[PDB]
Amino acid sequence: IVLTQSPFQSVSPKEKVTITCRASQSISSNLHWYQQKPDQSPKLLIKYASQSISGIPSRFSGSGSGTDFTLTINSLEAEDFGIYFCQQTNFWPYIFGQGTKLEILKR
Amino acid sequence: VQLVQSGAEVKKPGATVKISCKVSGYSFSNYYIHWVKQAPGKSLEWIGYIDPFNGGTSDNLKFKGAATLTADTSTDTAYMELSSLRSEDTAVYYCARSEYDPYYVMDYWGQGTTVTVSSAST
Amino acid sequence: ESIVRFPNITNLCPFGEVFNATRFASVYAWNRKRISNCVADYSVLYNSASFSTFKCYGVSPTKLNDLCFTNVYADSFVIRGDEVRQIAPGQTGKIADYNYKLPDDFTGCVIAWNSNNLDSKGNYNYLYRLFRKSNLKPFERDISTEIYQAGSTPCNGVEGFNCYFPLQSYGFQPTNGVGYQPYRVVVLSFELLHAPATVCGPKKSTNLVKNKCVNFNFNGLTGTGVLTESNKKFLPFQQFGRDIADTTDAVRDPQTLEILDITPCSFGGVSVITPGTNTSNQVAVLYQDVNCTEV
Amino acid sequence: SALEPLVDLPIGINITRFQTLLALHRSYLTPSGWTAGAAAYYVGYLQPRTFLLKYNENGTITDAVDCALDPLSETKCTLKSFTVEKGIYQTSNFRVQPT
Amino acid sequence: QCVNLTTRTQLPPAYTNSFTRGVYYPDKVFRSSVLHSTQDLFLPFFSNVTWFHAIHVSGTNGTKRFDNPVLPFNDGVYFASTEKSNIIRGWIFGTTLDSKTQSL
Ligand SMILES: *[C@@H]1O[C@H](CO)[C@@H](O)[C@H](O)[C@H]1NC(C)=O
Ligand SMILES: *[C@@H]1O[C@H](CO)[C@@H](O)[C@H](O)[C@H]1NC(C)=O
Repeated sequence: IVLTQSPFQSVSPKEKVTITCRASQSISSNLHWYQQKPDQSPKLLIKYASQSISGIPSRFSGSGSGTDFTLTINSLEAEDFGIYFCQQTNFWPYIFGQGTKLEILKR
Repeated sequence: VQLVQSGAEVKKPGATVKISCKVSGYSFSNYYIHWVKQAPGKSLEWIGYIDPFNGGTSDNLKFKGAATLTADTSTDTAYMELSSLRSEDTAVYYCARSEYDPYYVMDYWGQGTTVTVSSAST
Repeated sequence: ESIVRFPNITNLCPFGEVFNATRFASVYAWNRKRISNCVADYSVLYNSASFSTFKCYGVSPTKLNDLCFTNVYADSFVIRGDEVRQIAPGQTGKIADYNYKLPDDFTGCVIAWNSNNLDSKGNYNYLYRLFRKSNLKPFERDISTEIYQAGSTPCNGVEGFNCYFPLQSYGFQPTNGVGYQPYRVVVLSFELLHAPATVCGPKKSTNLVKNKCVNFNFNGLTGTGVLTESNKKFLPFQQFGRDIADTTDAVRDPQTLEILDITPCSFGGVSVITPGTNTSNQVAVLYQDVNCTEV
Repeated sequence: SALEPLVDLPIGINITRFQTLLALHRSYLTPSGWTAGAAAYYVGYLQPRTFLLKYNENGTITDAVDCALDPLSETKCTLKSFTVEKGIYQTSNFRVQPT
Repeated sequence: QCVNLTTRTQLPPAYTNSFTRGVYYPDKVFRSSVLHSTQDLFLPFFSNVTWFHAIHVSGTNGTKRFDNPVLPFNDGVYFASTEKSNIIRGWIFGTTLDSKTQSL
């Protein structure tokens, strides 16, 4: 009941990135994505693994298939990238993603 | 909308830190509070959830500080007492607003509380 | 240093046949199970599939292995997924208001895990009380197969207009998802203190020290002496050896049976042998009736 | 006969009366079947008494003496010694009691 | 169940004399070749012990006599038997010998 993320993803502006949340054995169709800016409280991007809390960019999407839950960003901005987290719920210990620092090139 | 934490706590290992998560901007009794630890440069780590109406303090077993989450309903402030402190407990302790429902979302949090657990004094 | 030597294991508190029981009684009729005369056992629960939740109300979960309990009933039952909410003090809900109801004064557990991995089939034997005319009294159950009577028209043991059988079943669909998965859920009944220790916290046995002046506690027997090996041979049921003075003499190490002597510390009197202070200020100290080490 | 304690159990009830149990069986047609073999046993009631206990050299009570058995045993009890040396010993006093 | 056979007779209880008997160890403490003295419940020596009868045969043909009464516990109880072929198992110890109290 522990979930796996890719530690890093580097992409370019306008290009589509997908960051995976890979949970061991069974998964729960709810998941929660978090963008942690450096030295700042992570902020929930994706709720239920399918929805954004209000005000969050339309480029921020989420999903899951099998045991994986994706953090999918379309058309990045160099303002956008940050450390990304996903969450495991209903399992008692809430294992949050190891975190993924997103880099955006082209600067 | 507002979760304000007691400032950084520097202890010797084995001592106790208790940290205040002060609610404002919403109803305390209608929301559990998640307590989230980020070890410096390390991932998000969730120590437990608390209930406003009750002592529903679940505890994750990854580390052990004999922790108990107390919520002060008059001041809407959930405390996290982290005892048996270790140099690895050094981290930024977030408290996170949770649903009172069986669902688990943390939309809004505290500002985080660094705790430096060391024999090194400030 | 001190030796606290409580016996080996002294039993373990069995909630595994409550958590691991093959066929759970369903939520609508919940088990109430005596765990007693044992030692708090959270140590089987460390290596496990992982209970989908762990909530035990009363006191700190490290007081589980530090604090003994009295009437210990770990409640073995299967509930539908969202119903862990519905199992708690002060819950308005289907589980609480009807089939499985817990007190506002209950000190103990509510713990979830998915049995969709097991209890799922098509199993309609699983059942629940969808409606009942009050809340169950503390730890009370409602067994009623009686007709739920909606109108003043008596149903008389057959179906009719708004004639209901109040208990109902959960169809378990092997495609069940996180909302539709059953959760086997367990509840530890206990009064904390105020009654004898049945879940007696694993009581720390400090490592046994031998051939050294120590301050020892053996199974509640306290004393300070020099613990040594000894050849005197007990009868099996016995506990303390003694002496003519009734003073404790020999003991038996509980965790591994062995016959330990006891003995006084060096004691004796100090004696200052001196020539007259008129001759010298030098003195020779005599420690009486000791062996020359502890000096 | 020295009797070790088997189990010391939390009972907490007062037991004022009892009866033993039996094992019998069934027989088949001979001139219902019941009453296997013969059965007899011994029963006596306990009572507070002061015994001197002579646990053997390797342990185990090998001999015991009641004090209030007869003024005769009271001397071994009062002496606290099994071998009663030739002589006169003063056992506990007696009193006449009021009618 | 509660199949019952009660027969009739008691007879005068055949008594006996426990010479040296009923001395247990009233402690776990190991002692060696010492004279220890306590005042505790015992069966005092040279006492009256009732040698009871059950499934008893007094020969003509058969005539098995089931006498075993419900007996008071009083202060404490001693018990002894031979029974090369066991016919004895346990005891019913209690108070009401019924519900309303516990039962041993
Ligand atoms: C004892 O000491 C005194 C000085 O304090 C000295 O005058 C005297 O001679 C001494 N006597 C002996 C016997 O040592
Ligand atoms: C003192 O101890 C030594 C060994 O530690 C032993 O050989 C000796 O007999 C002891 N003597 C006394 C007086 O206890």
